[PDB]
Amino acid sequence: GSHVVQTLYPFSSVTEEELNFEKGETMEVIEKPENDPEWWKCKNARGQVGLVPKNYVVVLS
Repeated sequence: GSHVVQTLYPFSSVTEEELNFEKGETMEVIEKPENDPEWWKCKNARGQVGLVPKNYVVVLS
């Protein structure tokens, strides 16, 4: 149904196409690493969605 993502470590991003928000709960990633680059992006309650480092999270679908 809906592919979703979850976080474990409130780690910060670096790349310019990323987003720096206090991660803690679950988010939904639209960009997958199967067709798109190794980076993914999900929307936060911040109104902005950047590229979140999977190395600092765990997907939850």
